[PDB]
Amino acid sequence: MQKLIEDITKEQLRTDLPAFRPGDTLRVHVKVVEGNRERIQIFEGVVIKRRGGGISETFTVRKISYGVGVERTFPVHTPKIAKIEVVRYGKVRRAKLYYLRELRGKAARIKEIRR
Amino acid sequence: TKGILGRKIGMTQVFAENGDLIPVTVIEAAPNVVLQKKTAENDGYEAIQLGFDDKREKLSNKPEKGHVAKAETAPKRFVKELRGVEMDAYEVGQEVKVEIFSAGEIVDVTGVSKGKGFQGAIKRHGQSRGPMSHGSRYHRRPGSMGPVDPNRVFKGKLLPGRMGGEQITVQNLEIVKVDAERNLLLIKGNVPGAKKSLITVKSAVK
Amino acid sequence: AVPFRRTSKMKKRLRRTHFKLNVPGMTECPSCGEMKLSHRVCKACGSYNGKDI
Amino acid sequence: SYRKLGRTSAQRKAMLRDLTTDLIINERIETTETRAKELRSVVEKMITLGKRGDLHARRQAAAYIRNEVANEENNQDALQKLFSDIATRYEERQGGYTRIMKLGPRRGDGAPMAIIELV
Amino acid sequence: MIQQETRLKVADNSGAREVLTIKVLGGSGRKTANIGDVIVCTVKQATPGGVVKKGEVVKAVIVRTKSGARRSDGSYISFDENACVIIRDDKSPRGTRIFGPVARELRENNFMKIVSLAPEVI
RNA sequence: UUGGCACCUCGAUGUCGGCUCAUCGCAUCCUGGGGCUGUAGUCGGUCCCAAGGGUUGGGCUGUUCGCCCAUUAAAGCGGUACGCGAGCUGGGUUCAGAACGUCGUGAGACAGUUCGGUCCCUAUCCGUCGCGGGCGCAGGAAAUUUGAGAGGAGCUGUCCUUAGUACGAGAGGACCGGGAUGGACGCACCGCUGGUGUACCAGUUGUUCUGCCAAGGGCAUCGCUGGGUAGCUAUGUGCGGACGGGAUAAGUGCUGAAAGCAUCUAAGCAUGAAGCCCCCCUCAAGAUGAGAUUUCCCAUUCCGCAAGGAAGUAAGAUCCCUGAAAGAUGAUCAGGUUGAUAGGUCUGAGGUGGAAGUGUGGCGACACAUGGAGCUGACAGAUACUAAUCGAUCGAGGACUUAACC
Repeated sequence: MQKLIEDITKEQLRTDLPAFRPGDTLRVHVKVVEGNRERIQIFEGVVIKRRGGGISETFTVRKISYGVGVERTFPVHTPKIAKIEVVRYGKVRRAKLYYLRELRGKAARIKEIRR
Repeated sequence: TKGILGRKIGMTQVFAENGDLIPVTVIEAAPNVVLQKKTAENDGYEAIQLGFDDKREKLSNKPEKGHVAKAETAPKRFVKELRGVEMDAYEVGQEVKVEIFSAGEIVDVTGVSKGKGFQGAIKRHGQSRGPMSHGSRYHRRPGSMGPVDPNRVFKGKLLPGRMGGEQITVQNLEIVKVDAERNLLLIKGNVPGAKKSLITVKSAVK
Repeated sequence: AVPFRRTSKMKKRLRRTHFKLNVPGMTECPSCGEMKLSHRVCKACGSYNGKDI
Repeated sequence: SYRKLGRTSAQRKAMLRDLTTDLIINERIETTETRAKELRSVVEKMITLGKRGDLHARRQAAAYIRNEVANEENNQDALQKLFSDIATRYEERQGGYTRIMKLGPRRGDGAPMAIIELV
Repeated sequence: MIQQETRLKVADNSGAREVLTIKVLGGSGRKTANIGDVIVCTVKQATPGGVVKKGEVVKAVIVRTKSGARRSDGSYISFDENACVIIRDDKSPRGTRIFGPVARELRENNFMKIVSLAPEVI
């Protein structure tokens, strides 16, 4: 039956996307609406987490802004995201980087891999 | 008034001309068929039956076979009965499908809740527990049974028992999508019951 | 937490109605004849489903 | 789901492990039926590993099974027996490497015993 | 999912640094108030004697949590702390600046003043 | 309530407060509907009808009560052995110790104080909540159903508009009617968020074992740590309490006499509430008043004068077996060889995170490639490989009278 689910959700799935990994720095040009004036906003951070199947796939990006740690979770296949773009991959040994929640100050740094 | 009945499959997410998610429930309603068309002259009320299956003959029985053989169809497993609808519209042997509905009609849906088993007062009736410390030997228990004067226990005092398996309705849901080629409904939200289970859908009783 | 009264013979028996044993689900041993449990092995024939162990 | 068998995780693992070894050796054993039901899966699983015959599978199956003899006069152990003999037996079969014939109950337990075989 | 006896930190140049919660100004018994919500509070740690002071009762607005917020698109947002901002008997602040980022749910509620004061809104 | 009397109880009726559990009254705290007003409006006072629902969290005190802080639409008064200790606690009162003040010659004593001080019981009956079996319901069966009747639910704010209108000198600031969004409560569900997840994955310490290296196993709270599928879950998601009808309460009245007038009343007419009956949801034919509809089976054999009995069966169901969406057990449901019920196998999903071995670089720890690898419990799709074998049991023959068709 999950076959059936995939059959009916393949339309809302996307193909514009790169492959990204938990642990890699990444910008996203998400869309926003204020006064009927649509705009974009660039959320640039590191991927803590990616999970889910097909349309329910979800991923979390973490950042620091004005000394404050921020996390922002998105479902993958939104139309609301105009685009995503990697800036650097990362040599990481895990899938879910919940220790970076705690850490910062040049210990929360990811060794680039140049994939 | 309208109505249909099919089988639940599962849940997922769907967008709506936006980034706006929708938690969706998925139902397959292979084309249901009329079986009998009741009347106030003989049956005391106007109503119809609907069958939803295609059983094996090794599973069905003779009386079922006759009762359906009034129509030109096969024995059915999930047969139920709709009430208070237009009668002249329908006939016997008449199939009904999902293209009845559309992508914005509201609905009352009905099913059979999951079986949770012999559970206690808290999980069954939402009671509060006692403290887990400060010397208490009391928790997870239902409470007092009542006062002393009547020498008895009133009815309706709530207690453990087989939680689940109840016929439940959910009102004012909203249809999201239809796939008549796959005989599928996609409904905003969640319904009672487990997967593979019967679900009777109805035009909402506003 | 104790019996306020002694239980009478009648109610004792009425309780012990259902306290009883059903017979087994029994079948013959088609090999050497005698009886047997369904879906289980004939201890004396040492046979099952037309096959000896 | 899966059964517990009135034991903890560790000691049920040990039970099943010993029983797998015993069955590989003897090719037939009498136990309770439920224990057999729970064997059936893992036993056919180790047989898949034998059918693979890879070293990775050898090391997996070694991690599971116990270090016992399966045939004297050969210095053979259960693991070698498994791979060689049983994979050579069941090159061609796809699952269903077992039979579970129910026996009647036991005198002390009233426990429904049953034998289990490699077919 | 803050509640009473939560200790938060302030995000303005008012003179208060740490604060404690007494109540959510919702209904009869409201247990929690995630973001864009209002609370009654006391100061526990403050600066030297600026505007707001130790042991002073106020009411304040929440601007961020780590019990993050949800959005209709499924885009959720959580931060690494739980912070607030103080107001003046109205939806307007009193501190003249803001320290830290803020969410977009403060336009649903009409705290557009605070939104303008902010450096960033997310 | 303080009390008075001593009627049951001293062959034991456990006593304050608190927790859980609620329930009833209404002399109503809020919400609803009205009269009067020293009611301009907004807010109010008082009185009347209304008990459907709701009626906060903290500090101090053992406390009840009470004061205080901050909220709320409101923070109601009481009864139920000052409800509820075979349901909990046991802080206080109210045993034995010790101490202060005071009294007493003294032993000791104090509704004076202080510190500390064992709360037993496998539920027989009724009762309550759930679950099965038996029989009945003038033949035997499978399904769908009616609805007497029962239970549930039943709360409320804020904002916008009307309209800064009406009112007001101004400050200020509406009724009604529309619309949106919330709180608490409840139902369901896991697609999201998160949790758990002890036969999933990885890392890692000590020791020991597989002859040694490598690779692995055992024990150490699952050894610890980081994640985590299914399922179960809330804090998460969805949804609801809406539209409305009928008859009424207080109230308002119309017409109208008795009583040439007046009069809501006697005749006769109509309005009028969160309330009553319905509408909404659930259970429901043991509703012994046992219902209705559709479909299946046939009216066999032996005795027995008949009455009636047994003894093989039909339709059909079960024993037994595989199992779970179900489940304490029974039960329910899906299946039982012309079949995918479960396991296994193969594909996958998802989870973990880049296996072992080999090679290269490095003195080495180790890193890189082989290679999104390897592994994977329950998840879904196929697959007749294994096990659901062969059997056996039960199960109808359909009373009489009357009326109508015949």
